[PDB]
Amino acid sequence: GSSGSSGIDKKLTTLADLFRPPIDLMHKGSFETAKECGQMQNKWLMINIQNVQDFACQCLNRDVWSNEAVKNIIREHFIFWQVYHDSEEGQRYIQFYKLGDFPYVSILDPRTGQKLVEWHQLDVSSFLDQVTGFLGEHGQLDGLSSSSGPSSG
Repeated sequence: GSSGSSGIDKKLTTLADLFRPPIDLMHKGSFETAKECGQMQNKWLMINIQNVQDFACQCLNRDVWSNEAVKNIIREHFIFWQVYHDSEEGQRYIQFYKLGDFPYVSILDPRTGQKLVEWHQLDVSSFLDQVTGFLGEHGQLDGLSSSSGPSSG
């Protein structure tokens, strides 16, 4: 390793209001960042692919995603990142794991980038069980500790 070029760039929005949806959940339309953040934030990376046809998604988006808990978790615990196949990001992602069916949900590591788990069909009960089990079994990334939320009881 002769030399290592570094280029950090900060990105955020000052102006905000109801007129606009809760971007906090919807991550940027970038792949690099998704994995990147995982490091700094030290959180898991959750990928979500949805074919142009929302016929299959509409099903999950009903209770699966609709679940405020699932969104709050996938946004907090993991990094909410979804992209259509038609788009470029989606096209590539396919070759990555040689995707073919849909929907397609999996948990990748923002540190190593190696598929740890793979699930074809998710559910309100299943999704949670699996996720929760992984969070408690493995645990959030390692690094700096940050106290979130006050103490009760």
